Amino acid sequence: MEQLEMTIVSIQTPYPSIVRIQGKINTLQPELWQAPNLAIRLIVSNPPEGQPISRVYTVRSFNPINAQIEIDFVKHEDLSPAMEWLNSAQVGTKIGLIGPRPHFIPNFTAKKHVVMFADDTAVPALYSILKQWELGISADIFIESFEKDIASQLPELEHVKIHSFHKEHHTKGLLLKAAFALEHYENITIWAACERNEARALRQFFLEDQQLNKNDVRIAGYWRDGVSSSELDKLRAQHYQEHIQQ
Ligand SMILES: Cc1cc2nc3c(=O)[nH]c(=O)nc-3n(C[C@H](O)[C@H](O)[C@H](O)COP(=O)(O)OP(=O)(O)OC[C@H]3O[C@@H](n4cnc5c(N)ncnc54)[C@H](O)[C@@H]3O)c2cc1C
Repeated sequence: MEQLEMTIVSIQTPYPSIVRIQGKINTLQPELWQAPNLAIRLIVSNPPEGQPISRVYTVRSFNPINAQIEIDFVKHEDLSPAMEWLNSAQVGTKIGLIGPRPHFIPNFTAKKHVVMFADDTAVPALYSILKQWELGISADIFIESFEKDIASQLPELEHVKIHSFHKEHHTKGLLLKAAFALEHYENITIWAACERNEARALRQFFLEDQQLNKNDVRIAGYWRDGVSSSELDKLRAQHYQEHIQQ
């Protein structure tokens, strides 16, 4: 991996709750940046007084003929670092970054049906995966979003059906309700990314309840309600140190 610098070249509001930024990056190995579902760590704050603060966002795409990546930010009413950074972020804003990180991709091997679950934070990862989709594999995709028509941005591919549910603010387990209700349960493979607690629920269902092999349930928690990314990191470090001990 590398530590680059990104400079914002474009800013869009594709949906009312999403800010789409494009930036050139000074990569010296663009071969790394072409894989699907790459994520970066943006140094959202770097005061000279104090340790730096980073946050993880998905590379929606990487254009190699101009070294431009794009990132979708889910707006959320929180005085968080990434939110404070996005409020004052103009074209030409330079921001530090570390990456890329390859992240989960569906298991196309053996030709099993793919079933995908996502909330607003994993819609960019979904777009990345769909733009390099293994033609011939079928899928059911369930999206949990605040935007009524979040699927419109994703491509139309033969045999990928994309289902979107609509959340209303300040209130449920929708993605799980979809997992409990699939047409069949045999010869399928799972990919998911959402809030930490809903993702754990999905993992528990496809493993401890439907006996799916562990490499056929690729599930991640992109964020956790009431816990900051920084706190998630300190937790992940302590689990790792405790995992290697046994
Ligand atoms: C691999 C990976 C890829 C990711 N890609 C994206 C992406 O492409 N786009 C994107 O918008 N996010 C993405 N995320 C999630 C993002 O990193 C977190 O949402 C992050 O916590 C937000 O930064 P912050 O400074 O707002 O939040 P923090 O300071 O971490 O959060 C503090 C508070 O905000 C809450 N919070 C954080 N995010 C949300 C949210 N989306 N909705 C509601 N409440 C929230 C937390 O629960 C916490 O209570 C990704 C995460 C991972 C692991």
